[PDB]
Amino acid sequence: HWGYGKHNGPEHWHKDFPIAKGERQSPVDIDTHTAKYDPSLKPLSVSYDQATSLRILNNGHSFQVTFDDSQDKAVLKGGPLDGTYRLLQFHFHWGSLDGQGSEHTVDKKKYAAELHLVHWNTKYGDVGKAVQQPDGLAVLGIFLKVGSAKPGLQKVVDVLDSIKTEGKSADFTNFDPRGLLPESLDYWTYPGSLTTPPLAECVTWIVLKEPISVSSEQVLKFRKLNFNGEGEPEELMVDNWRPAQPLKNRQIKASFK
Ligand SMILES: NS(=O)(=O)c1ccc(-c2cccc(C=O)c2)cc1
Ligand SMILES: [Zn+2]
Repeated sequence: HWGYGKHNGPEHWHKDFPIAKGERQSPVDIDTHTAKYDPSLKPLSVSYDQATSLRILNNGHSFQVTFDDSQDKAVLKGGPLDGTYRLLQFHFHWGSLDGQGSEHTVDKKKYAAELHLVHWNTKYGDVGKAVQQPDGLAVLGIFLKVGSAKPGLQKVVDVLDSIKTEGKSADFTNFDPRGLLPESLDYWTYPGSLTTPPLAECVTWIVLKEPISVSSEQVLKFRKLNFNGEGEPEELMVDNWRPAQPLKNRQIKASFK
């Protein structure tokens, strides 16, 4: 199946998912000097006060924290978005070393990791329907650099030993994703895609300019996860990022001057 290795990695995905070579693929390099400030972008609204986390899961490509999306509890609105988008899950992409791991890049700079908070447009009723629409999903992307620890990440890090291998999950209730956000909500936005198969062109990307800092100990715990299932040859879950794709006929807009 698809993965991040030499024989099943991003350069192979187009064979099973031809949209991999499409017109609005993600991630992209964000050229900060070419992105244009758009004074018409309304303010971004992150309303996570009523979030209900459910489970944490190793899916063989990342780990994810899942939320109750059966009501408007944790929602993203405003910015470039029309309507209301419910938080379904968050997950990360990271590297084998601190100089790579992010999917988006900024003036070709790679960060150590990237957090994706995945939301779907309630006008389509369920996420499966939303993935079939050009404005079905909104992903809030946040860069991670290594320095000081992020206290709001520690509860995640401390349960990873319980989901080491593909297929494992654990209860992960009462987690507050507000603890993963930087101070500023300044952002870049563009129309793109899922960065893992099926690579559907259904995402409004909102990438925050301000990274969060995490400690070396925190990212080291990400790197102890396994791509493999229990009993199979151990292959560390590292470098689970897709590289930047061609921008093609798109403009990246900035919310800030
Ligand atoms: N990495 S990312 O662009 O944030 C991302 C977010 C959500 C998905 C997703 C959504 C729904 C179904 C599936 C798999 O069938 C994948 C896939 C990729
Ligand atoms: Zn992702």
